[PDB]
Amino acid sequence: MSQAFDAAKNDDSFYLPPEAFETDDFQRGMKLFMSPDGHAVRFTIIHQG
Amino acid sequence: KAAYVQVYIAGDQGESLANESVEAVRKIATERETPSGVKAYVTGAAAT
Amino acid sequence: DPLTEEGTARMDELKVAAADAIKGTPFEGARIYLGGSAATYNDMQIGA
Amino acid sequence: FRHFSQAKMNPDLMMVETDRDLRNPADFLVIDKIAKALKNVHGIAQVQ
Repeated sequence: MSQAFDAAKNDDSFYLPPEAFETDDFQRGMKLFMSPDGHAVRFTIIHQG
Repeated sequence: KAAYVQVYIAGDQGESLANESVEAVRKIATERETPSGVKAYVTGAAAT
Repeated sequence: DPLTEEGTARMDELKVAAADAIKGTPFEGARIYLGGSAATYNDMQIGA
Repeated sequence: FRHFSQAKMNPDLMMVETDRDLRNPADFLVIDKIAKALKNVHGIAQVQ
């Protein structure tokens, strides 16, 4: 079931545990998409054609 | 075989400062000693 | 009744919905074919 | 354009600004909801 939901790129549900917020990957990511005080988040949108 | 990066330049699009910035970025990108087979191009709306 | 003006107008909606469902999945690049009575009469109306 | 698609050279940018810190799982749920809503708009390829 886990392999199937990963391969299909399913996105019906989402949850990120609090422990993931301490990993270096998400520490870097939150300095790339969120403001220094954490009050805002930016989205990048790409069209078709 | 390709990659891109986004760069924010001084001045607003159309202004003379923006044109100067685009030229400076192009110069910095092209003056490098590139590895064989790798070429760098500056494109975008401000460049246009 | 699928053989009306309302019925034949749903053909584009179905193709759009399927193309949007495929978007973002490993199914990207698939080919969608739609047929039936309503599609036939939609084409008939355009030709007429 | 030989490698990428045309839309990747001219992306859009959206910012959502709140008054409280958003670096907790509860706000990440809402952020993911917003991202899915933006992706489901007709004509949008992907949202990062």
